Amino acid sequence: ELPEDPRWELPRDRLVLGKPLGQVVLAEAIGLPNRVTKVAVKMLKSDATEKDLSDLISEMEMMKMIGKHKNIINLLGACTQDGPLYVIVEYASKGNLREYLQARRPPEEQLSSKDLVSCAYQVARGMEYLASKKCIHRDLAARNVLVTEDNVMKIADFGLARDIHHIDYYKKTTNGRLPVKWMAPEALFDRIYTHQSDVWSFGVLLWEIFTLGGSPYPGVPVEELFKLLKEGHRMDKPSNCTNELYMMMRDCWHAVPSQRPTFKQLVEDLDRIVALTS
Amino acid sequence: SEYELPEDPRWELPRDRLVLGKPLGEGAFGQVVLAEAIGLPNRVTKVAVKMLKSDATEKDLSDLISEMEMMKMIGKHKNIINLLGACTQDGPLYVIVEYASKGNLREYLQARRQLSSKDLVSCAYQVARGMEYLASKKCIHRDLAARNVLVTEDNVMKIADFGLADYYKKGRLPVKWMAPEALFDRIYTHQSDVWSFGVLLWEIFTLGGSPYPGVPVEELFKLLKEGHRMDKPSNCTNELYMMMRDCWHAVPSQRPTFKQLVEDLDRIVALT
Repeated sequence: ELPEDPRWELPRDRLVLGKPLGQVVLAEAIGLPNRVTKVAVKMLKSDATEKDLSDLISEMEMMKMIGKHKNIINLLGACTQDGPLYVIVEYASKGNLREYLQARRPPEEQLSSKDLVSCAYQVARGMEYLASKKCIHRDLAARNVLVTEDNVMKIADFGLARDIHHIDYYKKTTNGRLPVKWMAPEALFDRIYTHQSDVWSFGVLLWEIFTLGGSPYPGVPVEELFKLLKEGHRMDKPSNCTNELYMMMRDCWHAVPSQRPTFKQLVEDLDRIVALTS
Repeated sequence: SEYELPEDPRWELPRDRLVLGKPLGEGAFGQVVLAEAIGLPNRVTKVAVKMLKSDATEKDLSDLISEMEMMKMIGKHKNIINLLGACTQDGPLYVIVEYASKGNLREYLQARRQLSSKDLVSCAYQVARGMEYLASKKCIHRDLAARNVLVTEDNVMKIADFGLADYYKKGRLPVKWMAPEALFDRIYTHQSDVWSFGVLLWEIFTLGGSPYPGVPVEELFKLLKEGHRMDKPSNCTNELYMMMRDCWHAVPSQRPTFKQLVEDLDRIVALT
């Protein structure tokens, strides 16, 4: 059924499947000849539909088109013949960014201010590459940034298939948060997604970094969030965050999409700030 | 109180010695107007006059009288709105209190978003002192918030509505200042006031910030149960934040007393 692609195919016997990561399982790839590499393997569930199959294929195809970058979860290979489709991608042993930040809050080693700004920089770089490749994430948040054993930030789920005109606004994340809290007003209210709306989301992610995994608008339900947005509300400055970095967040949250900085600009600014950060 | 109220020579002021002025505020069935009092002996003092609205009932009268009497029992203090007199005979009851030209603390703070770090800590010290006094006088405020702290022309903080006789009545929600036991176990104590003071401290350091914006009552209840605490404001020392966190201790007996808070705030103001 699936078309062969010599560019990415890995023999099934080269993939030693292991512990479920989240369907995604950790595995060891032999070769990719006598070396194993820990990798993450994406596959469908037993009750997956043909639509589910198509979405997994689309994501893999999208990853192929987009190409590689140090700050995104990269495609490593695939098992598409005679068996379940396996989409092999990079493994991030330290989990998502939200978790990573929370685990390092003071009463695991505390992150320095430079560490925090560097985290933001890497994310902005991953996004800068994605935007250059014509990709709009649509759900940029710390939950969607994974951290490798070497502390490299990698944007995940950038090629995910999603029907925006079918998003359940009242649906929560696994951690119990509302994804609508990362959406630009034009994406939320008008269903218009752009690189500009991704920048707004990046502003929220910046906030998450400086609050060390903080939850935006705690206790605020969908309906109330709509009202806050309509009224032009902006979250307060996290303590232990410079006015400069807060200004950046506020610029990312400009009501006018055309007035927000681009990821290219953000990368340059963050590059500047990191170097100047203690 | 239908035909005449009891007389108290000690506080009575002749109506001719009081010229009513512009209204300062309307409430449920109460009205407050600015006025000029003469000889509280030929000098005029700008004062605030609390009276009933034309639609008030006997119960409302009882409530205004109970408040005046409480003010009498409590006595005077620099950081509370003090009773200056009353017109109880031959006409509407007027409870004359100190006037605070700079409005409530919330508005005072926002209008100056310019106070120094010492000014902000000083504000908290003054409020805690007013409260330490009220607490020494057995008075439990039950709604201590920046909105209930008035500021005089000389920038003196004065606790208001401490003698006053629906979780969804706002456009902020007062339940957001309530201690858990007071909100859940309807238990009001001097320590529940301490929790409220912590939220007031937060208001001071955010310069009139709105606690829990967009958070409805039901959601607050959930946040409270989860042990959720508001984040440390920017431009707030970890010490002052720990004080807030202290005031927000789940066990009321573990929260500091206003006497402690006054001592600490006295110390911090100096080191600021």
